[PDB]
Amino acid sequence: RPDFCLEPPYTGPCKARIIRYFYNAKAGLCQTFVYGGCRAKRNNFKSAEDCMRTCG
Amino acid sequence: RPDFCLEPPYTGPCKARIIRYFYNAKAGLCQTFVYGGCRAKRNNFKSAEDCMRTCG
Amino acid sequence: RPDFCLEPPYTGPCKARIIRYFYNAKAGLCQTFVYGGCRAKRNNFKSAEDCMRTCG
Amino acid sequence: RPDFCLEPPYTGPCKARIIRYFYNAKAGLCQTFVYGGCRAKRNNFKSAEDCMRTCG
Amino acid sequence: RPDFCLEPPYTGPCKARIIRYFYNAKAGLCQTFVYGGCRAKRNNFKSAEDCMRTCG
Amino acid sequence: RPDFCLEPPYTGPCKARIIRYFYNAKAGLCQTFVYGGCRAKRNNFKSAEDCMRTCG
Amino acid sequence: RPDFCLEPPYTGPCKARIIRYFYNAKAGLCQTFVYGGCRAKRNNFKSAEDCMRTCG
Amino acid sequence: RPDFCLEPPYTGPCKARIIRYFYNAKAGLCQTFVYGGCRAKRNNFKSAEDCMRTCG
Amino acid sequence: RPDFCLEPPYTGPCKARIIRYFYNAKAGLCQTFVYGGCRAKRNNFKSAEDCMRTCG
Amino acid sequence: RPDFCLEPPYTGPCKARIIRYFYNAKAGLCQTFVYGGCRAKRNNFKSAEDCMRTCG
Repeated sequence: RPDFCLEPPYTGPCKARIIRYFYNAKAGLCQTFVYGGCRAKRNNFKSAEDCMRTCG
Repeated sequence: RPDFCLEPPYTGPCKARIIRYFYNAKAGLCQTFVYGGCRAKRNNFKSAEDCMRTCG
Repeated sequence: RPDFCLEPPYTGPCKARIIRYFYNAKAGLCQTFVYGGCRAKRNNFKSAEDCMRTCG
Repeated sequence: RPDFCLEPPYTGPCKARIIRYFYNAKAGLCQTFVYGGCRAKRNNFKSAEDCMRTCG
Repeated sequence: RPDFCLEPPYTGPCKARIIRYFYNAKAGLCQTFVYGGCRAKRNNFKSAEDCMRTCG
Repeated sequence: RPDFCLEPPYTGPCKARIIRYFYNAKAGLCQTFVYGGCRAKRNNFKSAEDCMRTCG
Repeated sequence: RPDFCLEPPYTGPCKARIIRYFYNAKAGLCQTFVYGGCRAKRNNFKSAEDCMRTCG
Repeated sequence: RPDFCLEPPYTGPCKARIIRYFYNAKAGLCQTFVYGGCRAKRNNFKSAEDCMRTCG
Repeated sequence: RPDFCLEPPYTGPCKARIIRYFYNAKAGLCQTFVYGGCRAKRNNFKSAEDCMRTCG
Repeated sequence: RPDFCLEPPYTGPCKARIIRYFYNAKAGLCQTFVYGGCRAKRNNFKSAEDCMRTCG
């Protein structure tokens, strides 16, 4: 499992309010958080599928 | 019909304005509510189809 | 966890070749399968999010 | 509810494999069916929410 | 065309600003409006094809 | 309305099967047809909204 | 091309902020503008494809 | 406009039948074609806005 | 690669909050940025694939 | 850069023609391949954005 999947989700400094998915290491599944629209870190997925499959 | 299908919709603490679907037991079908983007409860569906079939 | 999440995925008799998601009880996560487009059973989700959240 | 809501789903002659939604009076909910692309009848919805709200 | 197709469009008390279609009986065509995310009335269509097929 | 709104729908030579909208001068509204993927003619719209707005 | 392809883009009175396309008669192509959600005018397309096809 | 915008559209050896846009240098506008799913050449756009902004 | 690929992202003046993609020469890949809705500059892509293929 | 980012794309045994993204290490960016719809390996991304960030 990529180390980056253990990083807290990261909204960044931008205005948008968009759903993205991140791996919650502790709950052990992908959840939703709000993403500003810029300067994404790696635990950030457009698609929940991609999320589970990358950090499952 | 899972228990969670009877809990009221939960916006959550986040500040997004994301349309979602919850099963309305009183009414007997899925309806739209506004989801804040994080900390979702289980009566929350990105897809209306998924909502009617899971809670139908 | 809804009992229906333990049912094998079910393509049905229709022509379409569409991705949908089902809960693989054994692997313990949601995966892709092909859905014919009609006569869905309950372990079938338009959205991977909805899938995890309903059968996680 | 409207009366076209009582018609059976019509795939029509054309060759596309597009998921659409029809009200199924019997089961009392909107379901998926394959629409062929041309010559649709009235019990036929692009959006499941439209179907639940119109024929629900 | 069903009676509700004559109801004026209804935004609702919710906080989203999402595009929906309504049948405008005067002009005799479907048009856009802003729906606020919840408590939609029946003359409210996510898809335009559904609006004109159901009300036009 | 533009004179192109009257010409029949042109599926074209290509092999794809994509739902597109066209103005049905006779029936007075926009209906679906199957576009092939190339050599489109002008009575051909990706969006049903656009079709009614332009040819309605 | 239709005479409506020349009129300026009409954002309108409504509160939404939706990206739409319009024909820029001057620059000779379709550009983006922000539509408000209601009282659209005809130089307004949901699909960029439609815009170039109609006004190009 | 970059040179590749002049390359004719390329379907590829793959088996899908997906709509894409290419700049057609003769006509001087972007148009549709069928891409087969793999080994796209650069004059191949998922979005039309991107095609005309990049090649038009 | 084209030279507009070297420009910095431009949000422009308008108020929408739409994720778009720009090539970031420094990091050597396309990234997200917020586009405002009007007056886009050329290093601006609706689709990430378009961005990677055009400026990759 | 996870190991899986270097495995070749895998269509799988299913018969869908679903566009997806894999990271091409040889080329140094994500490209499209055709995914059969089941039994996906990890170098499979519904979203190009997710692909470039996970394997970039």
